[PDB]
Amino acid sequence: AGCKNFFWKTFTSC
Repeated sequence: AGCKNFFWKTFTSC
């Protein structure tokens, strides 16, 4: 549920 790639920095995100 934690860290969701994309919709962040085109990366692992989180």
